[PDB]
Amino acid sequence: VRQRPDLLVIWGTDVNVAACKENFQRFLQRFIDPLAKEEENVGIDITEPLYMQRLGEINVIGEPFLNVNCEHIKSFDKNLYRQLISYPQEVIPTFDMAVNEIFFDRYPDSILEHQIQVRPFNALKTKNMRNLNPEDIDQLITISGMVIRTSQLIPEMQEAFFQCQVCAHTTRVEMDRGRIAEPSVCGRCHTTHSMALIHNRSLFSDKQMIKLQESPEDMPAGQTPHTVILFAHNDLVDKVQPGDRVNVTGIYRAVPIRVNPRVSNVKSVYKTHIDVIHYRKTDAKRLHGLDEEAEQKLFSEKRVELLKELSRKPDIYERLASALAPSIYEHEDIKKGILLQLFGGTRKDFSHTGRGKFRAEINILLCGDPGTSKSQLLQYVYNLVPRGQYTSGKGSSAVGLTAYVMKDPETRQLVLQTGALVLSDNGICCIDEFDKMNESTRSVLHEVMEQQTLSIAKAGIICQLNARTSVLAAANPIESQWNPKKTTIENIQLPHTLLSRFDLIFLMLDPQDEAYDRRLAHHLVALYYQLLDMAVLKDYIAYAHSTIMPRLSEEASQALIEAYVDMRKIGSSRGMVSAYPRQLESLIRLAEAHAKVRLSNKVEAIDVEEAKRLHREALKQSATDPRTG
Amino acid sequence: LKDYALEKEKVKKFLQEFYQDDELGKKQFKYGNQLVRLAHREQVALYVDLDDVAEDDPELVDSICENARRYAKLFADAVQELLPQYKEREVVNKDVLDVYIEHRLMMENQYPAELMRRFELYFQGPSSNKPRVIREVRADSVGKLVTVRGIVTRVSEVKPKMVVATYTCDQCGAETYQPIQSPTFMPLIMCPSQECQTNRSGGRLYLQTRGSRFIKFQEMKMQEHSDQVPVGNIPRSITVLVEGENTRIAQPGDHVSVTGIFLPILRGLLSETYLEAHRIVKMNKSEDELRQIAEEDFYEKLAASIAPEIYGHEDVKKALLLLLVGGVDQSPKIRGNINICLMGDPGVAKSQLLSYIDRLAPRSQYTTGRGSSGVGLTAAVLELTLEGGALVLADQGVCCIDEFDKMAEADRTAIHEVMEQQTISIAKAGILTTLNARCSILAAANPPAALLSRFDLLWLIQDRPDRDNDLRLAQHITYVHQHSRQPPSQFEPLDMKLMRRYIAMCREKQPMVPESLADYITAAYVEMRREAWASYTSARTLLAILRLSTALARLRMVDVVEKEDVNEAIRLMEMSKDSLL
DNA sequence: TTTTTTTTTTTTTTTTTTTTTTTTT
DNA sequence: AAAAAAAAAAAAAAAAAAAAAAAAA
Ligand SMILES: Nc1ncnc2c1ncn2[C@@H]1O[C@H](COP(=O)(O)OP(=O)(O)O)[C@@H](O)[C@H]1O
Ligand SMILES: [Mg+2]
Ligand SMILES: [Zn+2]
Ligand SMILES: [Zn+2]
Repeated sequence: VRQRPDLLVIWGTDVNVAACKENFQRFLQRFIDPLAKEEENVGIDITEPLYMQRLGEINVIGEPFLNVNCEHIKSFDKNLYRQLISYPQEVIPTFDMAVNEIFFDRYPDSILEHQIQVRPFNALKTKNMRNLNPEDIDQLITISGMVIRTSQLIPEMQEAFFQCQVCAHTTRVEMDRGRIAEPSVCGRCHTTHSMALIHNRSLFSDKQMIKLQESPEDMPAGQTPHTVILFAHNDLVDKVQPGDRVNVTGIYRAVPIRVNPRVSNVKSVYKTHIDVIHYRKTDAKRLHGLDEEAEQKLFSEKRVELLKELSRKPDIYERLASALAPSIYEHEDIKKGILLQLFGGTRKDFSHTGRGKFRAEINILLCGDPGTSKSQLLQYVYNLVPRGQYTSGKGSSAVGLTAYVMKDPETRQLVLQTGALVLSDNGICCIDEFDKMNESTRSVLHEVMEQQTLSIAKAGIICQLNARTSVLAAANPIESQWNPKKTTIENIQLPHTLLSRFDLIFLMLDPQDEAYDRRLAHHLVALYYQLLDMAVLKDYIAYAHSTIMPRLSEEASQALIEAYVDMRKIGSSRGMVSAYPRQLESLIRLAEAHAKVRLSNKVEAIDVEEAKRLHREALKQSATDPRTG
Repeated sequence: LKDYALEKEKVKKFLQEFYQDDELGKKQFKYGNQLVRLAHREQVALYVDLDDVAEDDPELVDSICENARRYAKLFADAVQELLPQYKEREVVNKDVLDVYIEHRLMMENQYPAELMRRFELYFQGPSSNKPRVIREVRADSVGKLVTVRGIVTRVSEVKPKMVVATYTCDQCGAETYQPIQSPTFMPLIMCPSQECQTNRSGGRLYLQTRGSRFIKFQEMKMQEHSDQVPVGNIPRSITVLVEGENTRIAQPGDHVSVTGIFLPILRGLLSETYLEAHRIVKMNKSEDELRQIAEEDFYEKLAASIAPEIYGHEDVKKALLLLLVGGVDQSPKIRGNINICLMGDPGVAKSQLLSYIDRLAPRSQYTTGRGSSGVGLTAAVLELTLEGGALVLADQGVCCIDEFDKMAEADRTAIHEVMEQQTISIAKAGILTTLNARCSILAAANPPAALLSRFDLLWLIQDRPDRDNDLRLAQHITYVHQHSRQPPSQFEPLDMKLMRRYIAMCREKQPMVPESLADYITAAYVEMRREAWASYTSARTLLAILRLSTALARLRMVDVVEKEDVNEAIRLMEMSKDSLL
C-alpha cells in the first residue's frame, strides 16, 4: 500500500466511509456512458461497464491506476460528486478501498506492487484560479495551463529507520500527520535517547515542484497572467516537461510560511499550491502530443482503416490543406506548406555517419505586407499544435529566447530557466514580425534552424539544450509595402544566410484582381454573419507521425538531383534568392513530408515533384524573371 | 467614562428600528431585512451607512468616527446577538465552513466570536465627513474613520489570511482556537484542552486548515490625484488592506474613494500605517431619458458633445465616437476595436481631444512620447509579480497615445502587435508571457505605409488659413476664455457622466450584418479598392467598413445594421482619405 | 540567570541584463 | 534615415561586519 502524499460524519463533514464506499462500488459496477462514442473510448467494449473493463486493462498491463472521470460520477450520482469535490482527503481513500475490493473480488490472483489508487479528473473546470476563494480550500479542482518549469526530484521521508547507539535495535516509525515520533527511548536496552535516526535506511517517496502558467479562459480586463506551484507525488514526477500544455486535477492546498526559513513564526497570510492528482494531456482543440502518439493503443482498428481509406483518395493532400484555418480564404499553397510543416520530415539517425544531427523540421517564412492575413496563420498554428510558442520581434531578446538564470522565489536557489525557443522543442515557434528583430537575437536562430541545438556557455553552466523546433516566421517588406520596383531579395530585407535556412519563403502579395477582391469580400462578410473535421485531421496527423517513416527511392533520388541542378541554374540570377546545397536538403524534407501525407512510407517521383512545385510556387519563381522585379 | 453596554443597546435599537421609503414609498425597516438575509446566509457583508445613524443619533456617529475599531466590534457583536431572533428557516449549508460551524455548535473555553460570524460589517463614511487627502491623513487621525480618494497604482492578488487558527489534539479530541490580530502568530504546540490538562499528556496538537477560518486578503497602494498634490511635491501613496467582500473590487488605475480605518502595524514605538478598507467606491470614469436616445440626431448629439470647446472638427469627433463605442468582436477571432490616428499640423487641438477621451472613456491611459515608454506600455516582472503597463491597464479600453511618430521604435513595434493581435508577447530574460491587451489605440502624431496600413482611420488635420473661418474660431476660443464654457448652441452638450452611461448602454448591443447588405458592402469595397489603385486599400479596409458600420448600429441600438450605417461609415472613410488629399 | 548561536540590518560592492546613446553607411 | 556597436542605468545577488534577541542549559 504505497502511501499517497497528495492526500456518521468523520468530523465536521457530510461523508460516512461506508456510504461513499458502497456508492463508489455501485458506480464502478453498473455505469454505462450512454452518449459514449466508440472512437472516444478506444479498445473498450461499450455495452459492458466501462470501469470494469478499465480494471481488466489494469490486470493485463499492471498499471495500478484507474483514471476515473469526475463527470461520470457527476452524472451517475451528484451527491457522491459533492462529497468527493468537497472532501478529497477522505473520499479518495474510500474510493481506493472500494476499487481494491472490486478488483480482488474478481481476479483474486492478480499481482501488483501496491493497491490500486483512483485518480479523479475532469472536475468542473475552474476557469480562472483568481476566482478561487478561501472557501475553496482543500478541495479538488481542475485547471488548464502550460508548464513553465519542473524542478528536480525531492525525496520526502515516509518511514524513519531508527537504530540504538548502544545495542543497535532497529525499529521503523511511520509518518503520522506530517511528523515522525522519535522514540526517545530504546525498546531493546531501554537506554534513554539512544535511538538515532538513520537516513539512508529509511523509506522515501518523491516530490516534484512544477511552476505552471495557467491559460484562464475567463480573462477580466487588465488581469495579468498567473503562475502557480504544483506538487507531483510518487508517480507523476516528470510526467510533464516544460512547454507541455496540461489539464491538472489536484487538491487546492494552502500552507503556512515561516517569516524566516529558520524561525517558527508564520505570516497570517498563507500561500496556496496544488497537489497533483491527475494529468490530462488530451485536448480537442489541438493535435496529439508526442506522448499520445508514443502509446500504441490510441487508434481503434476501425479508425485506422478509416484513415487508410482517406489516404487512398486522390484529393487527400488538397482536402487536408483546405481543412487548416477555414476562416482564411484560398491560401491553398500556403496551407499546403503549413500541412507539410505539421507532418514534418523523417527523423534520421546520423551518429554513425559522423555528421551530427540533421534538421527534419520545416521552417516557413511568410513575407508580405501588413494588410495581408499573415499573423492570422501564425496565431492559428500557435493555437493548433501542442508545445507551440509565439513571439513578436522587438518584444524578445536573445537570452530570453535561449535560456537565463534566476533565483527561484520558493527555494531561493539560482536555477537555470528555459526560453521561448526551447519550450517549443518538439513543437512550432511562430515568430511574428520577424523583420523587426535586432540582429543580436536573430543570430541565435541560425543554430536552432540548422543544428537543432543551442550551446550556451555562461558562468552558470556550459551545456547545449536540444531544440527541435520548427520556425514559422512572418515578415513585412522593407518600407512596409512590397513595391514592385525593387527585386525580391532586396524587398525581403533579410541576410542571405538566414533566408537560405528557410525551406519555404511564401511571398504574400496583393494582386489587383477584381474577382479575387469580390470573392474575399464575400468570404469576410459571410464570416461576419456566418469541411474535414478536427477529429479526423488530428487523428490522421497523429497516425502519420506514429507509423509512417518514409524512405527515399531510386526515382525520387534521381528526380531530387535533377531538381537541385535546375534550381541552381534558375536561382543563379542576380536578384532572385540564390539556390544553395542547403536547399536540396529542404526539398528532401518537403518530399518526405508529402510522402507522409499519402502514408506512402516511401518517397517516389510524385512526392519530389510536389515538393519542387511547391517550392517554385513559393518565391513566385514562375512569375519572376531574370530581370528580377 | 465611555461605556459600551449602552452602546450595544443603542446600536441594537438602531438596527432593529430604522426604516426608509426607498422602494416606491414603502417603509421597509432597512436593516431588519439585511439582518434576516444575513441569518439565512444569502448575504455576507452588512454595510452600516453612517448617514442613517446620524439621522437620529448625531453623537453616536461622532463617537464612531472618533473611534473606529471599538464601534466596529460593537456593531459586529450586536449583529451576532440579533441574528438568532431574526432567522426564519434553515439554511442549506452553503459552504463547508457553515457545516463545520453547525457541527461545532451541535457538539457544544468558548468558541471565539470571530470563528462563528460568517458575516462582515463595514461603515460608509458620513456625508458630513469631507473626503481627506492622503497627504493630510496624519497621526491625529489614527484609528478614526476617514475617507480618502486616490488612484489604485498596484493591487496584490487575493490570498487567504487566517483569522482564527484551529488545531486538533492527538489525545483528547478537543479543538484549540486562536484568534489572529498580529500579522504573524506563534502556533500552539501543546493542547490546553482541560481533559489533557487533567491527564497531563503530551498534548502535542496539530494545526487543521479544515476548521480554521480564512478570509480574502488583498494589499493595494493608492496615489493622490494630480489635482491635489502640492505645487512642488509628488503624489503620495498609501497602503490599503482590503479583506472579505472588499476584494476584487478595484484594479490598477481605478480612481477609487475608500473609507476605512487608519491603523498602525506595530514594528520609540515607531509604527507604520495603512487603511483597513471598509467601503470602496469607483469614481469618475471608473464609476460603475429614452426619448432623446431614440432621436434621429442622437448620433450627432454625442459627436457634437465630445470636447465642445474644440470648434469644428465635426467629422473627427464623429469618428472618435465610434472608437469609444467600438465594433463587435466576431469569433468564427477578429477584433472589434477601432484605431483612429489624428495626424496634423501643430496647434490643431489634437492633444486636447486625446486628453478629453481620457477623461471620458471608462478605461483609458494617456501616454505622451518617451515619458512613459518601454515597460510603461507593456508589462514587467516586479515573490516576483507581473505588473502591466499602460496597454495592460488600458486593456479593453482606450489607450490615448500622443506623438505616436516620436515614440521609441521598440514601443511602436509593440503597438503593431496590439492593434492586430491585441496581445503583448514578451520573451525577455525574466519575462515569458503573453499578455491580453484588447485596447483601442488613439494615436496623435505630426507629419507612411508603415502606419497607414494599420490604422482603420488615418484622419489628417490641416489648419489652412482662411479669413472668415479663422474669425469664427477666434470668436469661439475667446468666448471660452471669457466664460469658461463652450459657446451656447441650439442644443446643450451632454455631460461626461451622462455620456458614459449612454456609450455604455450601447456596448451590450451586438448587432448582425444581414445577407442583404453583403452585395452592397462588397460593391462598396471593390470601388474603394480601385481608387487607391487608380490614384492604400487592402482587405483591412473592408474590415474597417464592417467595424465602423456596426459601431453606428450600436448607436442607433438596432440589432441589425442598416444601409444608412454603411453609407455613414463609408462617408467617414471618404473624409478620412480626402483629408490626405 | 547567563551563555551562545542565530537573526537582522545596514552598507557596500558586484554582475547580468536591459535600455539608452553614439557613431557609421 | 536607419543599423551596429558602446555606454550607462538599473535591478538582483553576494560579502560581510556588527549589534540585538531567542533558545538552551
Ligand atoms: N479647433 C480648435 N478649437 C478650439 N481650440 C483649439 C483648436 N485647435 C487648437 N486649439 C487650442 O490650441 C491649444 C493647443 O492645442 P494642442 O492640442 O496642443 O494642439 P496639437 O496637440 O494639435 O498640436 C489648446 O489649448 C486648444 O484650446
Ligand atoms: Mg500635440
Ligand atoms: Zn538500545
Ligand atoms: Zn489534548
